[PDB]
Parts: sequence; C-alpha cells; structure tokens
Amino acid sequence: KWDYDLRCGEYTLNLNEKTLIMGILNVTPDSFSDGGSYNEVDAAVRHAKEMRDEGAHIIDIGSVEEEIKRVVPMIQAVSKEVKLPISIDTYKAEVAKQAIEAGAHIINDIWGAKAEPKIAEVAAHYDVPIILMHNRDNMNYRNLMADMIADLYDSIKIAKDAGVRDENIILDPGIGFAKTPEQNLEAMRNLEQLNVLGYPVLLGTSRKSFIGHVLDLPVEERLEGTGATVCLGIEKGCEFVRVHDVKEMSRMAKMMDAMIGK
Amino acid sequence: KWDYDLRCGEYTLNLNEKTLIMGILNVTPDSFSDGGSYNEVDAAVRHAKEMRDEGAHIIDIGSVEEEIKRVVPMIQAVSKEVKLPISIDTYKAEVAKQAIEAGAHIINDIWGAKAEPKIAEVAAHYDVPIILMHNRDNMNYRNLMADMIADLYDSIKIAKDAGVRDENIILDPGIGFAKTPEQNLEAMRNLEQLNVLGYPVLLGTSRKSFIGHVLDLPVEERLEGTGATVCLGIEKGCEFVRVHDVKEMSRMAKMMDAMIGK
Ligand SMILES: Nc1nc2[nH]nc(CC(=O)O)c(=O)c2c(=O)[nH]1
Ligand SMILES: Nc1nc2[nH]nc(CC(=O)O)c(=O)c2c(=O)[nH]1
Repeated sequence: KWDYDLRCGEYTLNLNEKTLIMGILNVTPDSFSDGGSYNEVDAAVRHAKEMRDEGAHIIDIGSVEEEIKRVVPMIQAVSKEVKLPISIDTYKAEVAKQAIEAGAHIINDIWGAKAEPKIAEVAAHYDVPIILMHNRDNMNYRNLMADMIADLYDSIKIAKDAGVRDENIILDPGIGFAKTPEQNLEAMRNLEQLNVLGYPVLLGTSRKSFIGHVLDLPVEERLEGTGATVCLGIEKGCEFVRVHDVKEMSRMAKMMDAMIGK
Repeated sequence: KWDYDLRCGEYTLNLNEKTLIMGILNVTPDSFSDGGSYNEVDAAVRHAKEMRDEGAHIIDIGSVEEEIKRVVPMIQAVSKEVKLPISIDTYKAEVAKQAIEAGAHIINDIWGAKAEPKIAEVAAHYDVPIILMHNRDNMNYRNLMADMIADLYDSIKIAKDAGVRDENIILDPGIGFAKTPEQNLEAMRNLEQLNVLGYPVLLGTSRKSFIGHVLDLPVEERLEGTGATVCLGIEKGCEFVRVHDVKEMSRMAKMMDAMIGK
C-alpha cells in the first residue's frame, strides 16, 4: 500500500485503488507542416478524448527544434480540451521544459536521465513526476535482472542528485529496449524484483515486437498478447500500464484488480 | 513438471509444453427434434472444426433420455470429422457411458462424482480421464479455500475408491458454482492452493457472471474479462482453460506460457 498520491498539479493520481491506464496518443505528423496544423492537433484531440472515454487516466504525448514545434501545439490543445494529466514522452531537456510549460504534468524519459542528465533538473525544478525507464546502448548482460536494477538505480542516482523527490519517481523496466526476445520474456517473468527499489512501476509492452516473436503475428494482431503481458504485470505489482488499446486494456486491468484485490 | 501424459485413447495430451485449450461446443437444440437432425449436428461440426482451427486441443460437448438423444448424435459426428479428444459435459452415469461409447474420451462432471457416485465407476471402467469440479448445494463456507480443498478431496475419495487412477484425475475449482461474486474473486486469488493436492487443474470462467459483476458488462462483453481470469489462472498453474472465445484465449494462453516459461 502506498502512503502517498501521485501529485500532478491540477490532478492527483491515487496509486492504491486501481491500476492507472496511460494511453498512447496517436501522433501522425502533417506534411507541409512544422507542427500545429488543424489536421494534426484535431486528430490528436479526438484520440485523447476517445481514450479518455474508454478508461485512460493519463495521456502520453510523444531534431530538437522540430520536436518542440510538433509536441507543444498538441499539449496545449489536449490539456485544454481533455481534463486528464498529460505526460511528455521525451529524453531531451529542452523539449521537457517546453512541454511542461505548455501543460504537461509528467515527464517520460526513455533513457532514464542518462542521455541528457539535465532533464532530471528540469523535473526537479518544475517538481513533476518523472518516469525513469531502463535502457542502454548494448544487450550484453552478466545477469539481466541484476543489471536492470543496477542501471535503474543509476538513473535514480542522477534523478535524486538533481533534486528529484522520491515521491516524484516512477520506474519502467524498458521492455523492448536493449533486450533480445528471450531477454524481454525474462524481464516479464521477473518484474516483481523491481519492487524492491521502493518505487511505483510503469509497464510499457503494448503491441511490442517480442509479442509478435512469440505469437508470430503482425503489429495489428497483438491485442490478446498485450493483454497477457498487462495481466501478468499487474499481478507482479505494476501501478501503471502504457497501452494503445485503451478500451480493451482497461477492462483487463479492472478485472485483474478485482481478483488480486487492488 | 508432470512425469506423465494425459492418455485419451487415440490422442495424448502433454501437460508440460503448453496450456491445453478446451473449447466449449455450441449446442443449440433443434425444435421438432429429439436430437440428431442435420441442422443441429451440422452446426455443431462447423463449430468443432472452427475451434479446432483457432487453437483448441479439446472439444467439450454438453431428462436422462433426452440428454442421450441430443449428445450422442454429436459426439459421433464431431469425433469422426474432427481429430481431437472429446469430453462429455455431464454428471449422470448413463449419459457418461453412452458418450464414451459414441466416442467421448474424457468425462466432465460438474458435481465431482457426488450427485451420481456411479459415474466414477463408469470412468474407472472405460479408464478415461475425469474432471472433478467443485460444487455444493450451499454457499456457507467456514473457510472458502479450506472447504473447497476439503470438498474436492471428497470427490477424489469417491473417484479413487471407484477404481479411478490418479493419472486420470483432473480438478476444477468450480468458479461460478455455490460461490458469491466476492467468493469467486477469492477462489481466483488463491487458485495456486489447489496445486497441493497433486493433480492437474482445469479452470472454467469463460464469460461467467462474476466478470459481469466486476466490469458491469453483459455476457457478450466479457472477452477482456475472461482473458484476465485465464492469464491469472495460467500464472497460478492451470493446465487447462475451458473457454468460448477459442481464438482469443489461445493467443493469451500462448503468450502467458512464453512469459512464465511453460
Ligand atoms: N515509459 C515508457 N516510455 C515509452 N516511450 N515510447 C515507446 C515506444 C513505443 O511506443 O513503442 C515505449 O515503448 C515506452 C515504454 O515502454 N515506456
Ligand atoms: N469442468 C467444468 N465444466 C463445466 N461445465 N459447464 C459449465 C456451464 C457454463 O458453460 O457456463 C461450467 O461453467 C463448467 C466449468 O467451469 N468447469
């Protein structure tokens, strides 16, 4: 049981009543546009609103200048038209600042504050919850889980040293990153181990490659496989699940929650 | 790891390589017919064949005379046109004899050999695998799991005393029987406990009521909820899952199997 809530500015996410669903926003860049066109932002608001209606609790919105021209226009519209906390999917320090300014409540660094250490400071400054996902430029592990926890801890070191509060820290195993198909199945089977570090954990496996490797199905045929990873993750104690199929995953999460007793 | 295979006459089911999917056959009685009409049996063969193509490993086919007039005609067609072991879903001794005669390889007693003790003898005789599901005429438990295991053991007593071989015994928790919505969620959260009795376990929760009670959805909207129960069950060590949505549940079972390492 957590003795605190995830404080996200206007909104507050409770980590005990249920598994929090983070829906991946569908960004489809408009040609002839640096970012901001009616088509792009509108299609984005329709999705945000849609996911919001089918169970989402968070909306994850994903050069350095281009990235800002594209993401800012959406964080502005979505935050205004959809009453839900927004997280910015990036590792770059600048993009993270801009995004929180436009309205983003959470940071989502796929490189755990290691590719641009300054982003940890951006997070500490604005005092927003940050997601440190496991990642590395190689897949040569002595002991997968042992090294994952070691790498994660080093992201936590960079985060805390930057002034990040323990309560504004969330971990992610990094399923699908610097891991072979078999190594991903190993992380899944051992996810509970991350819990020893004492922080909430977010699981991102939606429609990923290792599900295709196992079921041998294309990307648009990985719904039942995503579900399985989600159920096993909730059962191993995950607080959040980052998915595409918000409607389907919400029911599975909810039914899971009832059974485990969350 | 099991040190033996489920011997079903012509076919042999291995309990270690994967979770065995038992598909529920769609029996829709034909009016003006005691049983056997072309419509009934044909529609039944189409389903059996369909499930067979989407992952099933077993086909479960469900007065005393009527029951025989209806079930025998199908076990005959299905067994002949579909190369897969067939199980007869009944508790009555006579129906069980007839069914195995027509071609049924497994018995599926929803009353664990307690409503008609003679069925255990039918099973011992023909030497076929039998499924003892938990059930009772009341829901007044002192300790749910403790009493479930106690009741199950009494079905095992009736079975073994009848001459049934330990290797031809399969247990089922009886989700949805003599259990309140909350009690079903309790059985699910504690399923691993059944494993202490030393027998393979079959889980039947497909589209059941407690999933509607939790998700608050009608029967045709319980696919994501069935999946969750299936994934948690496989994770708690189930060898078989009795489902309606064979295509969907097979992928989830398969992905589960990869992750847990079955
Ligand atoms: N925290 C987190 N962020 C991500 N951002 N982008 C991706 C790329 C993607 O959508 O496949 C991802 O997988 C994850 C993840 O698993 N976890
Ligand atoms: N073994 C077993 N047999 C059944 N037969 N019929 C039913 C009725 C049904 O299809 O809902 C059932 O739930 C089960 C079960 O859970 N388990």
